[PDB]
Amino acid sequence: ASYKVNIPAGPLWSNAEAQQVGPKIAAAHQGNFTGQWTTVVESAMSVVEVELQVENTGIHEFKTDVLAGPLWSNDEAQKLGPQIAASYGAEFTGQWRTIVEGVMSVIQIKYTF
Amino acid sequence: ASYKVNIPAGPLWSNAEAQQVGPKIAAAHQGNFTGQWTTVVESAMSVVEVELQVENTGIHEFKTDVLAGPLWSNDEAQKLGPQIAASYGAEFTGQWRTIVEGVMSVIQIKYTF
Ligand SMILES: CC(=O)N[C@@H]1[C@@H](O)[C@H](O[C@@H]2O[C@H](CO)[C@@H](O[C@@H]3O[C@H](CO[C@H]4O[C@H](CO)[C@@H](O)[C@H](O)[C@@H]4O)[C@@H](O)[C@H](O[C@H]4O[C@H](CO)[C@@H](O)[C@H](O)[C@@H]4O)[C@@H]3O)[C@H](O)[C@H]2NC(C)=O)[C@@H](CO)O[C@H]1O
Ligand SMILES: CC(=O)N[C@@H]1[C@@H](O)[C@H](O[C@@H]2O[C@H](CO)[C@@H](O[C@@H]3O[C@H](CO[C@H]4O[C@H](CO)[C@@H](O)[C@H](O)[C@@H]4O)[C@@H](O)[C@H](O[C@H]4O[C@H](CO)[C@@H](O)[C@H](O)[C@@H]4O)[C@@H]3O)[C@H](O)[C@H]2NC(C)=O)[C@@H](CO)O[C@H]1O
Ligand SMILES: CC(=O)N[C@@H]1[C@@H](O)[C@H](O[C@@H]2O[C@H](CO)[C@@H](O[C@@H]3O[C@H](CO[C@H]4O[C@H](CO)[C@@H](O)[C@H](O)[C@@H]4O)[C@@H](O)[C@H](O[C@H]4O[C@H](CO)[C@@H](O)[C@H](O)[C@@H]4O)[C@@H]3O)[C@H](O)[C@H]2NC(C)=O)[C@@H](CO)O[C@H]1O
Ligand SMILES: CC(=O)N[C@@H]1[C@@H](O)[C@H](O[C@@H]2O[C@H](CO)[C@@H](O[C@@H]3O[C@H](CO[C@H]4O[C@H](CO)[C@@H](O)[C@H](O)[C@@H]4O)[C@@H](O)[C@H](O[C@H]4O[C@H](CO)[C@@H](O)[C@H](O)[C@@H]4O)[C@@H]3O)[C@H](O)[C@H]2NC(C)=O)[C@@H](CO)O[C@H]1O
Repeated sequence: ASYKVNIPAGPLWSNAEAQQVGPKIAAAHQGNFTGQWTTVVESAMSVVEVELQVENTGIHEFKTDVLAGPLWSNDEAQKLGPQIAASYGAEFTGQWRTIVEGVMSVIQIKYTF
Repeated sequence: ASYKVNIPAGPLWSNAEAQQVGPKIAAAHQGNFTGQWTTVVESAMSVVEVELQVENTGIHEFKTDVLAGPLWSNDEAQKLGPQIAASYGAEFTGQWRTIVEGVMSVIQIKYTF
């Protein structure tokens, strides 16, 4: 199954640029550029519509840490981790850590491609 | 300046749950949940509207690697890196590498929060 969402691309100055960059942004997020896009902040930010898969499959995997906002306990981290990982189109491994006390934590995610 | 995009949150089964989960997804992406959300794939995926900043500012930073899709050369990576990093709400550091020949590459991004 698939769905669509707009993904930031930084400022895009013309449709010609957007049509060429959109596919690259989509590939980075394991999706497909739909061709639709728009500038959301004049001369500062544009977004591209990307079709994503509900479930990413494949024989390869890559693990890394991404921002998860502040997580105050392992209990909270184990509960929210799966959903935060899903927001990155990945899975939560269960590993995580606060990188700045009282400010920010990160969760380890696993990409499948 | 701020702009909005819908961010995946995995399946959300009720507004009651979405109102509790949306803020957490938003925080992980350095944004604010607006309260608006919707299921895009019945019983499988929902998205939450998040207000993002054109430029993420703050006194802290965090570097990490994320998927960039396959990058075929340093010339291409240096050209697309900034835009791919922007799609993650971060900056490109210039460092990158292919993790699976002919299939996937990753770029190092720098979050500021
Ligand atoms: C950062 C910055 O300020 N840059 C601006 C540039 O944005 C601007 O160039 C124009 O940018 C607009 C978007 O902001 C372009 O209009 C959008 O075009 C895309 C693509 O549409 C084409 O391709 C599709 C797929 O092939 C076709 O289906 C479609 O028919 C077209 O052939 C559309 O997806 C957008 O539509 C969405 O957004 C608009 C709102 O913007 C909604 O109304 C729609 O319902 C839909 O949701 C836009 O139509 C425009 O083409 C760009 N112009 C040129 C000449 O490239 C640039 C020049 O003004 O200025 C920079 O500063
Ligand atoms: C925003 C803020 O300030 N919040 C803090 C809270 O962070 C803090 O709660 C503790 O937070 C730390 C992380 O900073 C927790 O420790 C980490 O736990 C995870 C999860 O480990 C469990 O689950 C895994 C999966 O099931 C199991 O494999 C594992 O055995 C555990 O059961 C680990 O992934 C981390 O370990 C990794 O990272 C560290 C650091 O790089 C490495 O050294 C390790 O080798 C490993 O790679 C940590 O162990 C800790 O559990 C939290 N404590 C509690 C009680 O919940 C809170 C309290 O201090 O204060 C808030 O303010
Ligand atoms: C995985 C799965 O299948 N899950 C489904 C659940 O989705 C479903 O529960 C309903 O889900 C729908 C969305 O899919 C909910 O409707 C949306 O509600 C949000 C929130 O709206 C409230 O909160 C806002 C902020 O406080 C207020 O402004 C607003 O007035 C409400 O109080 C809205 O943001 C959505 O609106 C957007 O999307 C719709 C399309 O869905 C557009 O038409 C709108 O224009 C807008 O863009 C929706 O209105 C609904 O509330 C959920 N129902 C309940 C009872 O929780 C559940 C039951 O049907 O079944 C699960 O399986
Ligand atoms: C999908 C696919 O198969 N594509 C491959 C291409 O990858 C391949 O092109 C080469 O790709 C490698 C990466 O896999 C390139 O090497 C990396 O380059 C970046 C950038 O380095 C430059 O820029 C930095 C910033 O300006 C400078 O600091 C640096 O000095 C350079 O000027 C580096 O960040 C990488 O370094 C990391 O990885 C290596 C290897 O793991 C570590 O040793 C380092 O410590 C660090 O962690 C790499 O050095 C390489 O430049 C690409 N080659 C060319 C000619 O573009 C292509 C050709 O082989 O084939 C495709 O199929």
